[PDB]
Amino acid sequence: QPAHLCFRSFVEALKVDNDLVEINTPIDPNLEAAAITRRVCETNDKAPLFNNLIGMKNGLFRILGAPGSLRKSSADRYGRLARHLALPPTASMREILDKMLSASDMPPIPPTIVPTGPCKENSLDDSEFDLTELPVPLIHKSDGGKYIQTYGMHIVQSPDGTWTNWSIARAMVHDKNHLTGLVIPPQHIWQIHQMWKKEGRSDVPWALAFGVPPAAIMASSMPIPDGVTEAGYVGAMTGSSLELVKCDTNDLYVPATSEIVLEGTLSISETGPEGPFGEMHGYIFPGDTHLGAKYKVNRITYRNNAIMPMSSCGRLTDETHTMIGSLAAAEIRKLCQQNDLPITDAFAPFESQVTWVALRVDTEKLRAMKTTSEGFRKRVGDVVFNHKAGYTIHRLVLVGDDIDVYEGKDVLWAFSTRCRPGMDETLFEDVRGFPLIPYMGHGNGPAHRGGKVVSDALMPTEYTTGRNWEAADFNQSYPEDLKQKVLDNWTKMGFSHHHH
Amino acid sequence: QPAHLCFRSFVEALKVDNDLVEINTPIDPNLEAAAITRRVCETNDKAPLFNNLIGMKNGLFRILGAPGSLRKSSADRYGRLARHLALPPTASMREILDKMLSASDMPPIPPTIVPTGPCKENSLDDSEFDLTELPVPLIHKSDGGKYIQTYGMHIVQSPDGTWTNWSIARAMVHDKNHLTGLVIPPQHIWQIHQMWKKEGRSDVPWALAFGVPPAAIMASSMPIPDGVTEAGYVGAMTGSSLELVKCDTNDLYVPATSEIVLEGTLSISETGPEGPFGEMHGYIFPGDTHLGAKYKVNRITYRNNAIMPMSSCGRLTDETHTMIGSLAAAEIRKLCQQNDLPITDAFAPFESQVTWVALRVDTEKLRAMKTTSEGFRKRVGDVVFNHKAGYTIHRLVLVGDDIDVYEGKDVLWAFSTRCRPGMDETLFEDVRGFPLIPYMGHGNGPAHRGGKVVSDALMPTEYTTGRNWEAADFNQSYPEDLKQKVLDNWTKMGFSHHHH
Ligand SMILES: Cc1cc2c3c(c1C)C(C)(C)CC=[N+]3c1c([nH]c(=O)[nH]c1=O)N2C[C@H](O)[C@H](O)[C@H](O)COP(=O)(O)O
Ligand SMILES: Cc1cc2c3c(c1C)C(C)(C)CC=[N+]3c1c([nH]c(=O)[nH]c1=O)N2C[C@H](O)[C@H](O)[C@H](O)COP(=O)(O)O
Ligand SMILES: O=C(O)/C(F)=C/c1ccccc1
Ligand SMILES: O=C(O)/C(F)=C/c1ccccc1
Ligand SMILES: [K+]
Ligand SMILES: [K+]
Ligand SMILES: [K+]
Ligand SMILES: [K+]
Ligand SMILES: [Mn+2]
Ligand SMILES: [Mn+2]
Repeated sequence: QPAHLCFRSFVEALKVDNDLVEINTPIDPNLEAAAITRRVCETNDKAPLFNNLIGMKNGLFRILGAPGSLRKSSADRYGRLARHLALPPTASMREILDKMLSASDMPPIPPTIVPTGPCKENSLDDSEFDLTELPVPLIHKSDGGKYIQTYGMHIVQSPDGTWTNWSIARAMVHDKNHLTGLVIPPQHIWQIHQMWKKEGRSDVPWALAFGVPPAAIMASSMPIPDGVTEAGYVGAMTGSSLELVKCDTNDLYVPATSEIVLEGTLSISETGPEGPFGEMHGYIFPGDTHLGAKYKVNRITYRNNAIMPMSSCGRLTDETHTMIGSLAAAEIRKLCQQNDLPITDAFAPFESQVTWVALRVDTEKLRAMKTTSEGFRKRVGDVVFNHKAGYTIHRLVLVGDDIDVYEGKDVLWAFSTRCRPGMDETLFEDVRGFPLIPYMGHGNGPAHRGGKVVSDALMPTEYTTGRNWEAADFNQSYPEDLKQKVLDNWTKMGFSHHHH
Repeated sequence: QPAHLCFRSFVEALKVDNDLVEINTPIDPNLEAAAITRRVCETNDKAPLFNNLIGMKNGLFRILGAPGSLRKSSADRYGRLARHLALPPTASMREILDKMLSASDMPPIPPTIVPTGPCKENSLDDSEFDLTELPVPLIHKSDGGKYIQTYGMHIVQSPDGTWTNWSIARAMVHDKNHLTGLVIPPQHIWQIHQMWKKEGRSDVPWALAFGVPPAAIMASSMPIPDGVTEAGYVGAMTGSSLELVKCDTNDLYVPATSEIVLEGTLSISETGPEGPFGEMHGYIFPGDTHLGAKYKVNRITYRNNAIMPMSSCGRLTDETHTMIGSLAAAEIRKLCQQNDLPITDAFAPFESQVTWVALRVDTEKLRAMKTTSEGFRKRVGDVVFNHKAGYTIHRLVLVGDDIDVYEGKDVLWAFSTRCRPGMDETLFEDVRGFPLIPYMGHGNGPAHRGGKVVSDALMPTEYTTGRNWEAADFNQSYPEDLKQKVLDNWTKMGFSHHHH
């Protein structure tokens, strides 16, 4: 099976890429696996595969850390993401995001049901497993539980059967047969949970599949539209129908090659302690436990020599940055274009802790609009901050065509030099806020409302007659022939490789 | 003479440090010298010494580019600045700024007058020189003149004789015997010019000395207080009285080892076209010429084989960042402390294009103040933005004790995650603004007023009971013994030098 369609093949691909370190000596899931992975993520090192996890039994489980994190070299910086999607390992972020958006104006390719797959190689009924006995990691020293679920896909379906959602949401072990996790608005797992609660008749049928097809975990992390079944979007994106197998205890369908599957129910009535957790913005607030959603696990199925992927998330750079931020930015780009806004590109700078999105404007189109900063900022902010794709993002930075939004240094330059504080900004207090940002949920104002801004880093003539400056840089401040002379004589004179 | 006391010795020091490239083949001052220097500054390469400048004659002049720019290695990143001050080349920014502040609670050490020095080796009277015939550089292709003055020190004295100011302000060749340049409020050259204009009797006696003692050019770039003679501050800082020689045509005194000295007058009445110039924020606005101050040159004296220092300023990183920003931040730190504010450290992040200053707060002291964000931001902003040391700075970011303000990544993390847009900020519209920032002088509002902000990145409990989080990072999320184990086993497991 190809790497983008099968997690076990993905792991092979990382090895072949010389992007994997296999650790075959015993490693403790209590902090050690996650500490190694954290260091990987902070240094852009090779992904760790923990083949000898203390507490591994019944063949459950090995751990792969840092599945979607960055590589050290510039040339293949996003290679691990490219391997989720069948792209060359040198693919740019623009190419990765374009691939993730490609299915948005394609017919879905619905999944294909097959009778069995690797995920059925082993099973444990409700008399045979205990979640508290598995080698579930403690990821950060102050976490309120062992977070089994950091890179699996929750599967829930609307009561009417017409929408099956795949998404990542954290979850931790509660007891032998339950998890607790975050199920919050406006996320699709929450939206579907609310449909079942209003019906009021039963708990939500649920499955959680770990080690799914890489292209599927990417869509799981992207805010594709309400009512759109991720499986068909992934089928369109990859050009192939995904192969799914029915759960044993319910009628949901999971990827045939899933490493590990939990089957059970998400309660419409019960809750339990959840958190705290060391989160995407870089913090944990020890002791901040709150009631979360409660999942009951009835069955486990798994591959021989099952591998659990893990995100050791926090400060830069991990899956919460590379995937949450970039994939939200991609959806925002599309949203803007569909609302007739002249946006060419979007990206969530890592320097902003993925709380900003920079929007590159086609300023020729802007000029034809014959508008102003105040009007245009309001328009952009209303479109984005009133939509679910904008949920995680608190600052939008508008930039002109000279800025490469995928380069944080250039975004920070433009923000700092082209957007006058206050005057060139519009604050939004009556929009949904992201409570996980510390200044929201642990800040001075309402956790769930406001705190958003549109920062206009377009200069005045960009709305009227065109750019009226040149950069004071090597590229723009010197003629072509001179630049080339300097470059050609560089090492000859005494001054100091792409791949590396 | 020591390197910090003599520019010619400084150049030797750079050579000895393997931080200099001598270019002995012909180089054009029309753009080529500056293009090479620009590339140096964008790549943190060795400083270029142009020993064979096209148009060099009467022994005027060689060029040293990038005198105060960064070195590539982390260990000696600020080494060129350390060489201005007799510090080890590994000195930290905190140590450099502490050295520059050290004279602020010392008695001045006034200069010593000597009868002659190297700067008198050669002279040209007003029948013998033509500024338009010298190898003055065109620094950026769109500049409105040849900017002779990018790293010399203007010397003017109050009419009463009691304050002699040394400062850097740009100037370009106007004609054979005049320059034009920026003389703007609240700068000391402007303040002294205004004193002479109110007296109304004569033009201001002036000298411009290039290739001055490095410790003197650093003080020249720092906003030490009104009425304080830089020469005595530099004497206190270095522990030695500076040796000065009288000008030939006026009674001002210049450093004995200055490379090149211009003597003449700054007009109290005349102006001439000045600019545009590719400036510290990274831009030039072609064609934006405005009237500037006009200097008349009566005499030139110079060393044998004179060397003119040059800043090829613009996008990161050059003297306008390393010196303007850092030295303003140092003075702001002191100002805050003198106003009883609990500030330990200050720095202007390069990522902000040195338009921000991050202020590290002693949060124990803050807690004892029993104050709030709104009150404290207003206090800090009133102190800083009402003072000349705050002139260039448009955003202040308050951070707690866990943040190293000298590390831009950590400042950006704290800003993005701890300061709620709008609510945690205070805008200042009734303060002096810095017109050179593009969003000011080429923006949507008044060029000279407002556009400033205090951004509070202190979290709520930092004002009350203390920090209530831990970072989700390797350092803070794992116990000591574990961290050390991981580090000790790092390369053994398969994962990847200080000086480099
Ligand atoms: C990549 C990724 C996405 C996480 C995520 C993580 C990762 C690794 C974790 C597990 C390490 C930490 C927590 N995360 C949550 C999360 N969304 C959410 O609602 N709760 C979560 O607890 N997300 C983001 C969520 O996957 C995206 O917002 C999707 O758009 C949700 O899909 P949906 O649009 O179908 O609702
Ligand atoms: C290091 C440095 C400082 C420049 C400077 C440059 C450099 C290299 C240039 C020459 C490349 C570009 C322009 N600069 C000007 C400038 N200040 C000013 O008033 N006009 C200028 O044109 N400054 C900043 C000025 O030196 C500091 O604000 C001082 O505090 C001024 O001294 P004062 O406090 O005695 O007035
Ligand atoms: O648990 C977290 O660190 C996390 F990022 C949650 C989240 C992300 C995006 C949307 C919603 C919740
Ligand atoms: O010419 C310039 O690029 C410049 F930075 C001028 C300046 C700097 C600080 C204070 C005043 C003017
Ligand atoms: K999704
Ligand atoms: K603007
Ligand atoms: K000065
Ligand atoms: K705050
Ligand atoms: Mn969805
Ligand atoms: Mn001064």
